[PDB]
Amino acid sequence: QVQLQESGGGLVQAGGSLRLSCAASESIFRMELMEWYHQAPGKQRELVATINRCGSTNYSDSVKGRFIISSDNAKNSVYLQMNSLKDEDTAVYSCHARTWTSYWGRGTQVTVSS
Amino acid sequence: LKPFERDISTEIYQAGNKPCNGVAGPNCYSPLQSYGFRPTYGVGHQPYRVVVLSFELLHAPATVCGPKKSTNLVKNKCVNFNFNGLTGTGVLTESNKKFLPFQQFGRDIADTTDAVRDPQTLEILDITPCSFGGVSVITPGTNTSNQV
Amino acid sequence: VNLITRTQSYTNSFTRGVYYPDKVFRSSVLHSTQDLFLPFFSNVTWFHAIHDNPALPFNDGVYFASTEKSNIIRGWIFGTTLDSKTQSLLIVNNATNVVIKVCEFQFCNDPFLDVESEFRVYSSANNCTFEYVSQPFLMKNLREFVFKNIDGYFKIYSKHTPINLER
Ligand SMILES: *[C@@H]1O[C@H](CO)[C@@H](O[C@@H]2O[C@H](CO)[C@@H](O)[C@H](O)[C@H]2NC(C)=O)[C@H](O)[C@H]1NC(C)=O
Ligand SMILES: *[C@@H]1O[C@H](CO)[C@@H](O)[C@H](O)[C@H]1NC(C)=O
Ligand SMILES: *[C@@H]1O[C@H](CO)[C@@H](O)[C@H](O)[C@H]1NC(C)=O
Ligand SMILES: *[C@@H]1O[C@H](CO)[C@@H](O)[C@H](O)[C@H]1NC(C)=O
Ligand SMILES: *[C@@H]1O[C@H](CO)[C@@H](O)[C@H](O)[C@H]1NC(C)=O
Repeated sequence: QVQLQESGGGLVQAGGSLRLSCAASESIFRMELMEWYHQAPGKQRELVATINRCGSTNYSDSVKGRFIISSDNAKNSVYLQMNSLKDEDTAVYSCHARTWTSYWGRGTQVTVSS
Repeated sequence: LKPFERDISTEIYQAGNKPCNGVAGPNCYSPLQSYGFRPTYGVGHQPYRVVVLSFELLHAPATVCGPKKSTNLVKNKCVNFNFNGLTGTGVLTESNKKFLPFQQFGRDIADTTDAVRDPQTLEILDITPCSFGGVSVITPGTNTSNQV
Repeated sequence: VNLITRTQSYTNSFTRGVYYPDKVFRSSVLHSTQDLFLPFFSNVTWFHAIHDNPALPFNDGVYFASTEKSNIIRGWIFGTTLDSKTQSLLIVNNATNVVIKVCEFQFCNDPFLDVESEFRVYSSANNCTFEYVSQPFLMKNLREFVFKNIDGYFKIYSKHTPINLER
């Protein structure tokens, strides 16, 4: 079975709110890092947010003040909060996790209409 | 049973699917059988009294052993030592090692004792083997001279 | 009397739970050992009790950890059925001594100390086969304990460490 499974995609008008969630079959403790990448049609991949094992969290320049990334130790998953979306936020998102090799996921095509 | 374990509980053993319900009926027995000892039995059936003595090796400070006198302690001399049954020969000197309270020995790469704790006074000593080496003989031919 | 409620949260153990395997001094060497250890990066079921089925399984061994300072915690109970039909432990600590008894206690649903009578721990014990008295184990701080049993031998390790303000 696939390890990382993502959910939370769809169509959402500008100024709304959304929740992206990617869950891992293995425990999220040993994964040592979890990041969210997104890419727009015809553009290159850029990092959105990253959270390490200790608890340090980092985001991108165009991400601060609107997005929050956090995980709970009840169901092994990582959540990202989509707030104050604009037109350029329309992209495809995928979460990545590396214990000793990198694991990737697919899906979650989110669109914003303006 | 696991090693060195006892059982005292008395109950009605069940050898069937139905519960015993506290009565020794069908498929219900008492797992405590009494020996029948008589003086006219054969040798293989007579009662035998058994006592087992179990020894614990040296990991902690020793407490039980025979009547051996304890002599004086000497240092900086190639001497024979017998520390709590550990016997050897060497030179005993003062120690800079920081033994923890629960530790009693000290080991090296070859897994031989090199730091000991004195049983009477809680002091640490370091053991080094006495001096030794090899000898070579340089001589001309015996047909020439007898000097070496 | 049932007056205790409990919740469970989950967290990790990081790099903790290493103990000296033997009482032999070693220095500047790397030693390979094989024994009962707590694996790195494992679940630790953080229990919270407020005022309940606290019959937690024992399995091979147990690593216990506590960070409180009020010393509201004291002692432990061990057994296989927690009834008078089988022998059980009564490791109990207070400010002056620790008593350890192996006997056929009739344990109640929830044991506690009135504070200082243990009448609510057991009803009556009859056939005791082991007694022991010593100095109590427990003495912003984290206290760690390791309990295990091998070949009829119960082994208890402990450690005290200072911990700053960390959740
Ligand atoms: C610790 O292990 C337990 C046992 O698997 C995990 O708790 C379960 O997690 C799954 C995740 O989908 C859910 O069924 C419940 O949250 C738990 N099951 C229960 C309570 O019966 C737990 O996820 C592990 N710890 C972490 C951080 O993942
Ligand atoms: C101890 O308890 C277990 C659990 O019920 C039981 O199966 C076992 O027979 C008992 N005795 C030994 C030696 O394990
Ligand atoms: C052992 O006895 C000797 C002689 O009485 C004494 O000098 C020494 O201090 C004693 N040591 C201990 C640990 O009792
Ligand atoms: C602690 O328990 C021991 C065991 O009997 C008892 O003697 C002692 O009085 C107890 N401590 C206090 C402060 O009562
Ligand atoms: C101990 O066990 C025996 C036999 O199992 C039983 O008859 C007795 O009542 C028990 N209690 C005492 C105090 O002897």
